[PDB]
Formats: sequence, structure tokens, C-alpha cells
Amino acid sequence: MISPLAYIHPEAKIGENVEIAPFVYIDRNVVIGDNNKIMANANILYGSRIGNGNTIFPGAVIGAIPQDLKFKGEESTAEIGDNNLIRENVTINRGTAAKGRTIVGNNNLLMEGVHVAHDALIGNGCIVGNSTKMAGEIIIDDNAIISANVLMHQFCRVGGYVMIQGGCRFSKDIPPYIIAGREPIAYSGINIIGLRRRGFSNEIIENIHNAYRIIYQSGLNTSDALTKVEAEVPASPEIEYIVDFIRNSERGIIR
Amino acid sequence: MISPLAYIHPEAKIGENVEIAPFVYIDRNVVIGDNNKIMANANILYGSRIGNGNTIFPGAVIGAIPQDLKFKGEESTAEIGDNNLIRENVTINRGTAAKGRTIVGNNNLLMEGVHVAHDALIGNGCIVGNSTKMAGEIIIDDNAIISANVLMHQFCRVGGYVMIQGGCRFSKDIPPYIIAGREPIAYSGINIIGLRRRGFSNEIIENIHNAYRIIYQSGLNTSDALTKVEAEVPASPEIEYIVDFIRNSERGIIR
Amino acid sequence: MISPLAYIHPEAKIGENVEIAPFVYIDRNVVIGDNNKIMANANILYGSRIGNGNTIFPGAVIGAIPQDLKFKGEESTAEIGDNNLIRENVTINRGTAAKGRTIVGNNNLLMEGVHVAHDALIGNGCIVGNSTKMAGEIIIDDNAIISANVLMHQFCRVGGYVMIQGGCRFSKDIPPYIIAGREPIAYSGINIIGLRRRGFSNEIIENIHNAYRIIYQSGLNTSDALTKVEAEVPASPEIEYIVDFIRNSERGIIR
Ligand SMILES: CC(=O)N[C@H]1[C@@H](OP(=O)(O)OP(=O)(O)OC[C@H]2O[C@@H](n3ccc(=O)[nH]c3=O)[C@H](O)[C@@H]2O)O[C@H](CO)[C@@H](O)[C@@H]1O
Ligand SMILES: CC(=O)N[C@H]1[C@@H](OP(=O)(O)OP(=O)(O)OC[C@H]2O[C@@H](n3ccc(=O)[nH]c3=O)[C@H](O)[C@@H]2O)O[C@H](CO)[C@@H](O)[C@@H]1O
Ligand SMILES: CC(=O)N[C@H]1[C@@H](OP(=O)(O)OP(=O)(O)OC[C@H]2O[C@@H](n3ccc(=O)[nH]c3=O)[C@H](O)[C@@H]2O)O[C@H](CO)[C@@H](O)[C@@H]1O
Ligand SMILES: [Ca+2]
Ligand SMILES: [Ca+2]
Ligand SMILES: [Ca+2]
Ligand SMILES: [Ca+2]
Repeated sequence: MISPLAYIHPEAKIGENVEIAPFVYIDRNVVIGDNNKIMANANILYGSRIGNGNTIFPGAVIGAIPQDLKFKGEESTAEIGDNNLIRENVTINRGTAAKGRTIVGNNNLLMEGVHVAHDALIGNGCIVGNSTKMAGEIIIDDNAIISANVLMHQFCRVGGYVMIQGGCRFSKDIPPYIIAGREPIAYSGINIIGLRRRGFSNEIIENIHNAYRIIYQSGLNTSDALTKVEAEVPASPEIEYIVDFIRNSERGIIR
Repeated sequence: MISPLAYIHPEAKIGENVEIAPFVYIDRNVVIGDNNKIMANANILYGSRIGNGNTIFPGAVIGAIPQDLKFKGEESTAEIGDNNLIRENVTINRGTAAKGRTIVGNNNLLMEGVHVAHDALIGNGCIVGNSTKMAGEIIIDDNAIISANVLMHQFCRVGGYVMIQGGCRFSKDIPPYIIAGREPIAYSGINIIGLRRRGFSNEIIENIHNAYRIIYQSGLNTSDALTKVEAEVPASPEIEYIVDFIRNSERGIIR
Repeated sequence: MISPLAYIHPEAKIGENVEIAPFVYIDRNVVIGDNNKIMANANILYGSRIGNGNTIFPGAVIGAIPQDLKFKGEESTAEIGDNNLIRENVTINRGTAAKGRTIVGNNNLLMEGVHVAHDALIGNGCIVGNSTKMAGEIIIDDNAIISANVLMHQFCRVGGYVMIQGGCRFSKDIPPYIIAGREPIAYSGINIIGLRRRGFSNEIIENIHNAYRIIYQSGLNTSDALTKVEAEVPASPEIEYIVDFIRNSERGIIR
């Protein structure tokens, strides 16, 4: 199960039922859980923390030092949870002193060439398309869908259930449940396909849609819009999430 | 010729005069033809079918399972023909039950980082630029030129002799002989440079140009335009290909 | 320091205090200087020339033959200087007969997936973001900052101290000290953040800003603008560099 043509530092901690292919390189100060599959020519570097049930494809590089020139050799980690699919040549750099941990959650698919920068946070259940670049200290909430070649600026946040269209770029927050597309990026309606696939009721979908008609299409500033959403849209956890996300948005939200 | 520092599963079928570098990983259920060169740290995975006379550069990954979450472990292949240049970190995933075979033809150049998704079809004589992403079940006809960082949506088709400009994205079909550029993508004239390089007559080039003036610049709907092309442009296989491609376009064509 | 699980051709010239990880592949006709660190699964190919004090991350490929189909097997090199950071899956192809040497200078950071084409020239002190593609025979002057997913057309030149925003593409020259952004790309003001960080005086910054107000915002053609800059902006090496760069621009400059 562990190929003798892998390089595995004696100090690496490796769980049970782990398959390691030839030409895998595993450093010291590495923790790997159970039921992982690490394919040929992958690199698991100093500071990596891997959970259970993941598949790491050829050429993936987990734990390299930050690309941030402010890095000065401080201790940090690069972490993934359980049941993720980490495709070919995906890079997940370890953290900087700004946070100290780059973290990916559970049940994500990071397609080939995806980059996860120092101190980034990915939740659970996300799909991130080919060669998308997530810059320093970003946050992706659960259940987001990001297409290929997306550029997410540092410090931004993406809400749950969004679909970001391929090739888009953005340097503001993207609030939950929306489609973000075009150049420059813009609110492009609700992710109705995603929400219907996930079994959201037509009524909840319509409420979400009405909240965003208020936010984006009623000529109201952000405070007034959120007031009106709170007054006029039948309340539910989904509507509270919209409101809370926007009200506390660190960057502001996209147009 | 075959490095002893390569890993080659005993069941892999390997032809004559094949050069395999150190740290190449070749799985079972692999067929490789004659006169291939496979460079260091390349991966040829379960289900790969490789023809003759190819060069596979370092870090290329052929045959990994689809990125489609609908994949359920069905048998499939990833295939390349003869005389291709498969550059660094090119990914060619094997197929899904939707078709079952990802196929690249002969005499293509897939530049570094190019992704070929499950069930895609590439013809012959194509050039595909750095990190271009071809999504599921796409079709590329012979002799196309696609620049770098292009995003081709699933189920789309690209006709012969096109030039798609760098960074463009599209989710409709691109008809033969044209330049497609800008954002949003658009018909940008004829690929006269390509056609002149390939020895097309000035007369045939002018006919093609006239067909597309009718299609794109005469205010006609698609049916009327194609009627008029068939009536007024001197007929040739090139003009029939334009007409047939557009008339049977599954997605519609770009604007 | 040199792993016995690396492949190193006996003819490769390797300097002192060089750390080489497992699964590194080093060819013949390679020169590597002192104090280098070459990480696992990197490839240093025929014709590579590496200076001192560099770090080459996993999956980087230095020296592969040009992607230019005009290449006919001529001798050429791929070269990097001193103190560079060459990140994961960076590709630096060797040259063609058009020049014969692909050259990267000193103290650069080439982030993951960056491509450096045949015969390209990179200076010193540059930062080039994730997966940026530099096409054939380009030139990057010292101290440039290029963000991620940038496409630089062949034969173009980028001046010092620019910031090119993420996802931009361009096929004209970019003159020194500016921000280039948007689609289509455009002059977007001065790189004041960069210049202030590097300790430029507020007075020199204001002069630069005034030169570009003349060039871009005064309705003057290029000759008249440069005449007026030479007459009205207090002279300094920075202003002479602006003027000289534009006056001798091979492609013309961006709008
Ligand atoms: C991660 C995954 O499994 N992706 C697969 C999935 O893509 P995906 O489900 O995106 O593709 P489909 O072609 O099924 O989707 C139809 C349309 O719905 C859109 N859409 C989809 C989901 C969503 O939450 N919001 C939304 O707006 C898509 O962008 C597309 O325009 O099916 C494709 C077609 O079989 C496959 O090639 C992809 O590999
Ligand atoms: C695959 C290949 O060999 N590419 C090489 C080729 O590019 P390519 O032939 O594209 O480059 P050139 O600079 O020769 O082309 C001149 C112009 O014609 C355009 N054009 C080209 C072909 C076409 O079918 N349609 C069209 O519109 C190009 O985009 C460019 O704007 O020459 C460049 C300059 O030596 C090299 O760096 C590239 O590596
Ligand atoms: C190579 C490097 O060390 N990059 C790091 C640096 O990026 P960088 O310095 O680019 O990031 P900052 O967030 O510090 O910059 C603030 C703003 O200034 C802009 N700007 C920056 C420099 C410049 O010359 N011109 C200019 O216009 C940036 O694009 C940004 O919009 O700090 C980020 C935030 O800690 C880190 O995640 C990056 O890894
Ligand atoms: Ca606040
Ligand atoms: Ca790689
Ligand atoms: Ca039909
Ligand atoms: Ca001249």
C-alpha cells in the first residue's frame, strides 16, 4: 500500500489504510490521517495536516511556504479535512504570521491547478474549478461553486451556494446564493439551478430572489435595503444569512 | 531507453523504441505505441491509450479519473493519437459513461497546463495555448488554433482553422475559419493569416470572407443567411463546411 | 544534501552547498551554481543555466525545448540568475535561433504556474503572479509587478515599477511606473503604492504623475506629448526613462 519508491520522512505521522504511490515526497512535521490515497509525484511538505478519506492527485503540492514576501520562516501549517479531492498540480501553501494556518474543510473538489494561498480558509462541500486562484487570507463559505480561471483577491469572502462564472475576477465580497458573472463582475441573478438541485423549496428560492431584488434592483443603499429585507421578506435562516453577510461585509459586496 | 528509475506496471503494453525517463509512473491497463518519448515525472494512468511518435513532457498527467462528480468508477479511456506534443502539466482525464473515451487525434500541440476534460474530442493538427481549459464533451475540429487561457464551456464545438484569441471564453459554437476575440467573445473577421500560411487561394479566402459578411454583417437571421450563402457564394467544400457547421450547431454560434 | 533518490547526469555541473531533493531530474548540459535549493520532483533540463542562491520548487520545469513550432533542434539555453524564487510548476523554456537564450535575472519571484517562453527576458527584482504567461521574445524591465493570470503577447515590453492587474491581457508595451488594468487594458494611473513603498520622493512621484497626465490625458499625440514632458516636467532619470521607453517603443504603448 505504501510504495517503497515513495520518499517518506521517518518522522511523518501516517494513519491506517493509506495508499502512497511511487515518487511521492513526504516531509517531516507532516500528519496524514486514515483512508487517504496519495498518487504519484505528489508532494506533502513540512507543516501539512491531512485528515481522512482524501485523494491527492499527481503533482499536487501541499504545504509549501507562502508566496508572500512578508514570510520570514515562522511556523505555520497547510491543512485539509476529510473526503476532499485535490486534483493535479493543486497548490496549498502553508500560513504566515497573519493567521498561521491555511485551512481547507471537508468534501471539497479542488480541480487541477487550483491555488490556495497562505492563510486562506475554505469550508465544506465546495467545488473550485480549474486553475482558480484564491489569494491570501480569503474565505469561502460552505457549498460554493467557483468555475475555472477565477481570480479572487486577497481578504475577500464568498458566501454559500454562489456560482461564480468562469474567468471572472473580483475584489469585493460575494453574498450567498447568487450568480456572479460578466466583466466587470456583477450580480447576475440567483443560483436557482444549484438551489433546486440541493432541494431548496420554491418558496425559499422565491424569498431569496426577492431579497436580492431589494438589495440590487430597488435603488436603495445597503442599510435601507437590508432594513426592507428584514421588514418585507418572510424570515428564514437563508434570509438572515444574506442580511448578516452583507451587513458585516469587510470589503463591501460586488455590484 | 527505459529508465530503471521509472515505475512501469508489468501489465502495461509498451511498443518499440520508447524512451522513458526517471520518475515516470505507468499504471496497468495502459497501451503505449512506438517511438514515444515520455519525460521525467510524467504520469500515464489506468485507461490511457497512446499512439506512436508522441512526446510527453514532465508533469503531464494522462488518464486520471474525470473531475465530473457524476463519475461512479465506470471503465473509460484517455487517448492520444500519433505525433502529438503534450507539454508540461497537461492533464487529459479519461471518460465517463456519457461517452467513455476522451480522445485527442494526431499532430497536435497542447501547450503547458492545458486541460482536456472527460469525453472531450480533439481532432488533428490543432494548437492549444498555455493553460486553456476544454470542459466536458467538447469537440475541436481539425486545424484549430486556440490561444492561452481560453475557457471553452462544456458541450461546445470549435470548427477548423479558427483562431481564438487569448483569454477569451465562450459557451456557443465557433464556426470554421474565423477569428474569435474580445469580451464578450465575438466574430472578429477571418483567420486570413492562418489561411494564407496554409496555402488557401485568395479566391477561396475571399469567398469565405463573403460568406461571413452575409452571416454576421447583413442583418439576416441564421436560416436566411445560410440560404443566401448557398445562393450567392461560389460553392466549394469550405463554404459547405461553414453552412453545414452552422446549420447543425448544437449550441448556436457565437455573435 | 544531494539526495540519492535524485537523478543527476554525471556531466551536470553543480556548485557548492546545493540541496537536491528526491525525484529531481537533472540532465546533461546543465550548470548550477552555489547555495541552491532544488525541491522534489523538479526538472532541470538540457541547456539550463542556474546561478546562485535560488529556490526551485516542486514540479518546476527549467529548460524544456520551445513551444514554438519553428524550433528545429538548435542549441539554446534557459537561464536564471541569483536569488530567485521559482515556484511550483513554473516553466522556463530554452531559446530558439531567434535569440538563443531565455533569460531571467536576479531576485525575482515567479509564482506557481508562471510560463516563460523561448527567448524571453526578465530583469531583476520582479514579481510575477500565479500562472501568468509571458510569450516569445518578451522583455520585462527591473522591478515590475505583474499579477495573476496575465497574458503578455509576444515581442512586448513591460517597463519598471508597473503594476499590471490580475487577468489583464495586452499586446502593446507598458511604460514605466504605471498601473495597467481593466478590459481592454488601460492606463489606470500611477503605481503610487509601489513607488511610496520603495522610497521614491513625493516630488518625484508627482513629476511622474504629471508626465503621464501629459501623455495620456492631454489630447496630444505621442511626439507632442513627449516634447511637452521634456519641456515642462522637472527632469530626472525617471522622467528620461518614461520618455525614452515610449519614444523607442517597438509595439506602441497601451491606451
Ligand atoms: C464538478 C462537476 O461534477 N462538474 C460536472 C458537471 O458540471 P455542471 O453541473 O456545472 O454542468 P451542467 O452542464 O450540469 O450544468 C448546466 C448549467 O447549470 C450551471 N450551473 C450548475 C450548477 C450550479 O450550481 N449553478 C449553475 O448555474 C452550469 O454552469 C451550466 O451552465 O456536469 C458537467 C456536464 O456533465 C460535467 O462536465 C462537469 O465535470
Ligand atoms: C505554436 C507556435 O509555433 N507558436 C509560435 C508562433 O506563434 P504565431 O505564429 O501565433 O506568432 P506570430 O507572432 O508568427 O503571428 C503573427 C500574428 O498572427 C496571428 N495569427 C497567427 C496564426 C494564425 O493562424 N492566425 C493568426 O491570426 C498571431 O496571433 C499574431 O498576432 O510564432 C511566435 C513568434 O515567433 C512564437 O513565439 C510562438 O511560439
Ligand atoms: C509577492 C507578495 O509578497 N505578495 C503578498 C503581498 O501582496 P501585495 O503587497 O500586492 O498586497 P497588499 O494587500 O499589501 O497591497 C494593497 C493594495 O496595493 C496594491 N499594490 C501593491 C503593490 C504595488 O506595487 N502596487 C499596488 O498597486 C495591491 O494590488 C493591493 O490592491 O501582500 C499580500 C497581503 O498580505 C499577500 O497575500 C501577498 O502574498
Ligand atoms: Ca466592521
Ligand atoms: Ca507538476
Ligand atoms: Ca439538432
Ligand atoms: Ca524603431
